[PDB]
Amino acid sequence: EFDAIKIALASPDMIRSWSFGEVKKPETINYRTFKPERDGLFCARIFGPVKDYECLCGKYKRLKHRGVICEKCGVEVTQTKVRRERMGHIELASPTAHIWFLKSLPSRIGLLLDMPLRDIERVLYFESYVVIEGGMTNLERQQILTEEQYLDALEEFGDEFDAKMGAEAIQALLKSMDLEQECEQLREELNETNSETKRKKLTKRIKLLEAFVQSGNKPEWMILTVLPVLPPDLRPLVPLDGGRFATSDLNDLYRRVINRNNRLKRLLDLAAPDIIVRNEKRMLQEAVDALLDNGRRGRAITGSNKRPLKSLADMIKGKQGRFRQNLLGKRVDYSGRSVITVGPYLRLHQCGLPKKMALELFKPFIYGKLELRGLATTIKAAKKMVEREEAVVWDILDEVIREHPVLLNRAPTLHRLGIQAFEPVLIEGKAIQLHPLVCAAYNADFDGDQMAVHVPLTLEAQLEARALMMSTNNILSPANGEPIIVPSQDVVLGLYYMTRDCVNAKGEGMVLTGPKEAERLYRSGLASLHARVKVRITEYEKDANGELVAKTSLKDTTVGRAILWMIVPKGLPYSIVNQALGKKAISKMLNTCYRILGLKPTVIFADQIMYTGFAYAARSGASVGIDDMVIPEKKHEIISEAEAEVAEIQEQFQSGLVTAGERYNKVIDIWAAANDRVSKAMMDNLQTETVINRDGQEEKQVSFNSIYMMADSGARGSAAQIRQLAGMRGLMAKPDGSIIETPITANFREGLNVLQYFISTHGARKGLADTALKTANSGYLTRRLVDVAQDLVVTEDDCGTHEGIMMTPVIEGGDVKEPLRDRVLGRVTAEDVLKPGTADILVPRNTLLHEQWCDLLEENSVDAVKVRSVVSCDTDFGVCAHCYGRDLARGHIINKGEAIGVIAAQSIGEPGTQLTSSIQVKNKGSIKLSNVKSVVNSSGKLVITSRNTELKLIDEFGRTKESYKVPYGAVLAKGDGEQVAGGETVANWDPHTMPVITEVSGFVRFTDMIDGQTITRQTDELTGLSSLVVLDSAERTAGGKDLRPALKIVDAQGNDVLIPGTDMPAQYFLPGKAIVQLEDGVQISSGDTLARIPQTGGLPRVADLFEARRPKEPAILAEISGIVSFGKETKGKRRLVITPVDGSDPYEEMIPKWRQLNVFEGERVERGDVISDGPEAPHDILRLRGVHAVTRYIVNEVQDVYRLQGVKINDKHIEVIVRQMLRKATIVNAGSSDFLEGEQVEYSRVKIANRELEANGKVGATYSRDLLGITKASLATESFISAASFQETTRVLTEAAVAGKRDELRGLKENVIVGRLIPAGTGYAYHQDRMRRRAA
Amino acid sequence: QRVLDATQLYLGEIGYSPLLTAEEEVYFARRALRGDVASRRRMIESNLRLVVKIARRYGNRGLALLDLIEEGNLGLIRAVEKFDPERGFRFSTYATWWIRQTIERAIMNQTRTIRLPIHIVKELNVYLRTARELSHKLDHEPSAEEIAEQLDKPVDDVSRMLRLNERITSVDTPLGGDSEKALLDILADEKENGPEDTTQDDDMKQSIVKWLFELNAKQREVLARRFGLLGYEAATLEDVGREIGLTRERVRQIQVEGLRRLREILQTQGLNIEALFR
Amino acid sequence: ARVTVQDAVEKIGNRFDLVLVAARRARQMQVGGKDPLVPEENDKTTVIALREIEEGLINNQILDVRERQEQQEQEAAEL
Amino acid sequence: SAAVKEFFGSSQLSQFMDQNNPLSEITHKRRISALGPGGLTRERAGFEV
Amino acid sequence: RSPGVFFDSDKGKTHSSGKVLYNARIIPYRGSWLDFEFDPKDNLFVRID
DNA sequence: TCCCAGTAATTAACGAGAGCACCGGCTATGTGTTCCGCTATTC
DNA sequence: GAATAGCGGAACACATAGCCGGTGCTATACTTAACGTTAATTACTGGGA
Ligand SMILES: [Mg+2]
Ligand SMILES: [Zn+2]
Ligand SMILES: [Zn+2]
Repeated sequence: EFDAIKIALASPDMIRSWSFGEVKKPETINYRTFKPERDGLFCARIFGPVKDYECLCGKYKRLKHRGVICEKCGVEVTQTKVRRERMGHIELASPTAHIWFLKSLPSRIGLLLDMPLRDIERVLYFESYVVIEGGMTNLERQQILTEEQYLDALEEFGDEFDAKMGAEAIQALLKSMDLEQECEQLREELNETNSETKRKKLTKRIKLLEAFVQSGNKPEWMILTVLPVLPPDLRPLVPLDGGRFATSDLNDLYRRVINRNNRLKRLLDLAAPDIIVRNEKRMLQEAVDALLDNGRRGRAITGSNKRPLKSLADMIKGKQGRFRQNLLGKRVDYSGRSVITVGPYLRLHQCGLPKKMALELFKPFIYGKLELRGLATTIKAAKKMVEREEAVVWDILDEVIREHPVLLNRAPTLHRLGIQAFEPVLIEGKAIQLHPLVCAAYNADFDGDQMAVHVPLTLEAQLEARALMMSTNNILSPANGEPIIVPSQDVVLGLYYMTRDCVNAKGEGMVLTGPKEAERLYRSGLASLHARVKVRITEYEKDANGELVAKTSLKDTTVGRAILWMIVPKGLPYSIVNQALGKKAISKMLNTCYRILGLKPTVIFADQIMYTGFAYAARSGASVGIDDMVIPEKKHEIISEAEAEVAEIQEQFQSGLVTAGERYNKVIDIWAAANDRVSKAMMDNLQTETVINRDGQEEKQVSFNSIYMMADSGARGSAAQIRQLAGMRGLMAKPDGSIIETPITANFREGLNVLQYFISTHGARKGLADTALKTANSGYLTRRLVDVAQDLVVTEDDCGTHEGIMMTPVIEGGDVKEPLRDRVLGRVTAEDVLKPGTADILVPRNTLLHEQWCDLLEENSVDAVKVRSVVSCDTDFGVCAHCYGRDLARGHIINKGEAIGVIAAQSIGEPGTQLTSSIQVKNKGSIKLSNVKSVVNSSGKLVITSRNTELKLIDEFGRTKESYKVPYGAVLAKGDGEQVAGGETVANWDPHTMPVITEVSGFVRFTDMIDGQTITRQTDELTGLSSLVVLDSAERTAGGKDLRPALKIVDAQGNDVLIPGTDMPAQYFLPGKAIVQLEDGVQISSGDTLARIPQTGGLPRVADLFEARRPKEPAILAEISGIVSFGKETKGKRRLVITPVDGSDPYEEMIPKWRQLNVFEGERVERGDVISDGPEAPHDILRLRGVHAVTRYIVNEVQDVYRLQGVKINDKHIEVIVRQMLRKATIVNAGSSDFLEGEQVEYSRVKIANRELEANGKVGATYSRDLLGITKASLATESFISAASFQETTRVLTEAAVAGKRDELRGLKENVIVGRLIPAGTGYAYHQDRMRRRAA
Repeated sequence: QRVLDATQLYLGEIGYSPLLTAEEEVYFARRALRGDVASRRRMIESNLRLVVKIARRYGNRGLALLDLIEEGNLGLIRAVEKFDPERGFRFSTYATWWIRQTIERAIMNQTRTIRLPIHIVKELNVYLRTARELSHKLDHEPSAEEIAEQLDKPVDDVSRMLRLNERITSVDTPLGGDSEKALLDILADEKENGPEDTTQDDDMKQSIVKWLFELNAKQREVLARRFGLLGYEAATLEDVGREIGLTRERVRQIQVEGLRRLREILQTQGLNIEALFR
Repeated sequence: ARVTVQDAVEKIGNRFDLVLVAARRARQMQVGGKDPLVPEENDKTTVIALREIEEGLINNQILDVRERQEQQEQEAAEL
Repeated sequence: SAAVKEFFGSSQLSQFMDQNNPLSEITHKRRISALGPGGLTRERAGFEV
Repeated sequence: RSPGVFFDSDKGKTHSSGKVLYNARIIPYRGSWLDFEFDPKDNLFVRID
């Protein structure tokens, strides 16, 4: 039907071509009759008749007389829905400027004319004349004149010069403007200029003019002459009940514009004096400029209720516009909602639907069936059958519901498990029964949470909900490979209670001939559910290619663990239920069943687990009484001791030995010690409190206390809510975040007093307000993340690259945070990962790493796996299925089509409501200082002459478990490559003394080290050594600024000690604030200290990492590898001369002199190493160290926010957001291609344009990749609708409309808006068919 | 450099003409009424401050201030058009009538979204003035009955004219205070049938056509042209008398016969008068 | 008589060619130009289509062959 | 009359009595709200108030 | 908030150096406001409404 | 002569639940005709 | 069955009157209007190297 949406400027003759008549009167309707009035804003000759096939006179009234324009009324009889699609046009008496091309801040009339906006609005408001082609007889073209200046210029020049005023002047400017010659002049001036601000200005002006030439528009269509009106049924005048009416607010603004246009017409026709017609044009132009937008140009005009009226631009912008209220999400028929309940008898693809909702939703199906059975031959009878709800309309409903999935959905829909499908089961009720295993996915509680239902009508949708959205299909989360249907809180406590043993129950020691005699014993009450019993089990391994092999045995186990074993299917080993089987141990059974057996005997397994866990927590009778909180007996003693210590420290502080800040952390110390000692002294009282006796004395064991079995088993509890029921509940905070000294020392069993309850209420009103504001932030975060990742769709099967990032386990200073195996589980390789016997490839180059290739790496202990990643995929407009990886909520590779962008946006969006001196080796390995120069000190050990100094603890197998980073200048107690023990302080340094240590030895001299100008006399007054210390350059005189104290070394034989290896001299020009203790002419050694120099949020950290904001103290880096120096030092700027060994020297950089520098002004720095310290922007990381460094920086710096809160997220979901941030890449040199120099074209298009040019004989383009934040990389998009259905719309429509932009409908929001199939899943093959048949 | 709003620029502008004396006004009108346009320009250009002074009083009605000023300007142009200096009067007394009346007609015209005429608005203002004077006599709101008492006019007339003072509401204002629900969410499209009534009509049409073809031809042609149903026009019994069957009484007879057959055919499907008409 | 479509996905890959093939087959059976191959168990046409996929006697190749053969047979009715 | 009825009829603080208890009536009358005229709104109420 | 003088500080960054800038504010029950804010260069700046 | 820092504007901040003359032109309004329909009489 | 006559009466149209509805006119003189964020970003503009 249509391929593309084109937007452009609308001429004053296009507007006369849409329109069906000129709205000449302000009046809307008649008042006695409610007839539309000829010819105002609701007419009928203009916009069409009010009743279907009926004139206004009514003399023609039929479909038989269709189409004929009447004679008494001029009203063309048609349907009456033509009033939604017929516009009228107002003829403005003077032109008025359009407010979008004037006030949207990069103002198009402004930067098109190169006239500043203040001078334009001083013309439009008739204040100042502006020349229009007066020539350079005396004046400039776009020079404004004030009134008296105009008057004397008119006295000197009556002729040969013309200066108009107002919108006629601006229109004479625009239609007098030439485009090609002015574009040539600006192109030559851009060629000649060198200032980059003016270069960017001319680039913007050139690009605007070039888009104006390439689009078919002219510049003067920015000035409205013929104003089009909306059709009437888009701004209705619906009668309310009682002779009352209600208008959309557009009728008022249109009435205002028509009124001022009529009055201006009559003011010209009366030949008014010019002050009144200038006031009248000022008054229109504004009535218009309000209609088009209210609040922009000054203050908005308001209605009777002291509220501004809703203009045209208000019906598009924001949450109340069409774009995100009526067009993206719509209200939907065949729907309904209710409260939800449990109903735990369901199988997990079923749901409870009431007989009243299901009779209502399935209405037209019951009509279509009651016509089929002959029970009602029409629809007027089939309606009244289901109206009175006969006995036979309830048998029809059980047919039309039988295999028709419904679509349950909770209200804060976060991820794709928030909408699932269920074959419904009819309930006599009013609530929605819903399986217990799926409330973990929905995050649904039965505290009154409501869920909406939906009906897939069409035959494709009943299959879509069964193959993709059914509950038995979604058992793994899309965010990571963890299962999602885990047993939640009651079933797991029941399964904990069953799988236990006590030391002496009934029937202990009897032998059992199967897991069924275990049921017969327990149901007859002859043995307890916890009795250590020799049963014989029969477990099946599938060791061969699917061969279930029996092997009976004789396992020492319980009567509970043997009863439970009959629920476990065939292939699982028996040692998965031969434990206490808490919450964690269940989800690692319902995952091994999914891996070993498959999908179907895991979906049948989770129902049996739930049915058994409920039934055996029923018979458990597991209550909670007030005696189940055993308050420890040593709590009183501990609290008495810690109350003696605080009074002692309080006496000492009054004795002046300690200050308030020293007793503060000494009282908080003793209370945080006693708060631990209480909680540790009660845990030996909770869990071991069962001390029972088998045939003898006593045996302690794990307790059958009820509050221990609800926290040990993981079923709704922890060790931190306990210690607030029996132990003391510790220290509390205050609204400053400061911790209160005197803690609250009563458990919830003993009750709180008034003051302890008041103290521990800021902690609750701080936590509740946190979740109040947290959801408001986390909604907006995933709103941005979805729209930055729309059009990413798995489009190929292999892009064919060998690039891709390199993976390493996360060794963050101490232990391994996340190992290599869990980072590269399910991601194909880019190189052949081979064993450290490096003549043999262990894995092939493009294998998909599932577990069976993970374990071959885990045995051969590989540390670095090069992997294929999304951000290195060479697919234009999409991501190849290899480069993405595994399906992650399906075990196989990703299916071609499946839109990873949205599912990787939601997996970062939905956890967002859960957010806010010496180095010691602590293991056994070998010391590895990596890639760092380091000299032998005067003590013979190793002192550090490197900035990026990295300590590794290489194990006996060549891997690292402990990595470290060493600062500059640290003495090494050990050596490299040799095994050391644990607890070894291997390196040591002062965190304050910065050594400026040498590398050569011999007699040092104080060359260029003089007093009075460079150094001062502040000797060691405490010991008696002549310390020759240096002042700073801010305090010393200007004769010794660049003259720095160097350390040149000679010998006593007249020769000079220089740098060995090279021919360069060995001197070290010390900067200011240098404290030298040595002397001149005395011998120095290698590695001797020359001069002793002195020195987040959870959610907003993610929201600023994805936004890529500039941190306030950027780490200034080394922009080019080479030697470093200091140029001419300005007042606050030290022009850091970075001289390469071969390249261009004069890159100097003004460094704020007050910032603490790091490099010692003479070091050959590698490119992209630090000059100062601080958090770095990802813009600098990208420009210096490339794409693969920023894609590691972001996925490290955001996994260190998610793992801190214990949220696991696979890293591909962050790699695709990184990939969608750098889609734009500005050009450096255009080359032979058709680009400009400083323009920012998108990298996908330049990846094709020079691709065919290098495929041709020509040269390519040199382009630097560019990073944008997700509020900008989503707003700099090719498709102007997926950027306008977002934040600012008046910017994007205006910028696109002056550019003649043309959406191609390739993303997903655009195809959602326009109403066709998205190009993602089921609708992918149809779009492939369309794009194949088109261009063919 | 003036701050560029329309009111400040205008009110600063209008002072650039010295106010005219009486002999000055008379001489300018003598030059003006014989067709010298400069005199008209001077007379209208000077007395703009009179228009701002007069239209100052008409503020805070439905029109904004500059609308009132510009509509007074039209009457001022009318006033210099029809001023007479031969009465010897000062110009302000004669122009005050024209400016005051052409702002009064402006507020009567361009205020209400549904335009009431002049005489209806004057009649409503008579009643509102009566209610304002009646409220101090009984210290409550005077009823429609009370105004009809005090003016001795019929109660239905005063009720109608007060109901024509409805103060037509907006749609876009939210309801209930919370800004989530305006009248667009409350109002239902009443003329457009939904799919249920729209499929009942089509099923009823096809059922009618099926039952008519179930009836014999001579009856159904009479019943087709009789109501314009089966692709025909709704004809008279006299018309189909001259067109098909010459005895008009027999056309009535075959019509009653076809109606009885269709009554039987409808009731065989269980559709009785209670079924189709509740 | 259907809970998991997993074996159908084992036959027809990609999880989406399944839905398009089963939609085309259930359009054949609903708009009653056809009849089911495997017997119905009073299942809706959707589930008979999925059980036909699961036996492997319906896929896109079988459907295209049968539609081309049907058009050949319809062209053989000109006479 | 328009001013005082506009306050008592529909202000921010002129609310319906949530009349489905005795308790609900009392704790509606003894309410200390910080919204309304001369008071802040929910959108710009920082973590301090 | 009670009308009268109100010597709030700033206590945020708001400077890119972390200096605090104290500002008085004179709220009446009815009338125009009045501040006296400090500037980062230790300039004292009035502002009215 | 170009960089640069303070200043002002713009964008965003979850989901679903007076008063009279005067005229003219429309329209209600008698009213005729008329036309249709219905009934009733008679061959 | 079929012609003819009476007759209600519905209504439709036509011609009129009448009355809504728009317009013009008024003559001491009169002369310049109506009280918070929060953060980020970007365009602008006065000021410095
Ligand atoms: Mg809940
Ligand atoms: Zn008509
Ligand atoms: Zn690829």
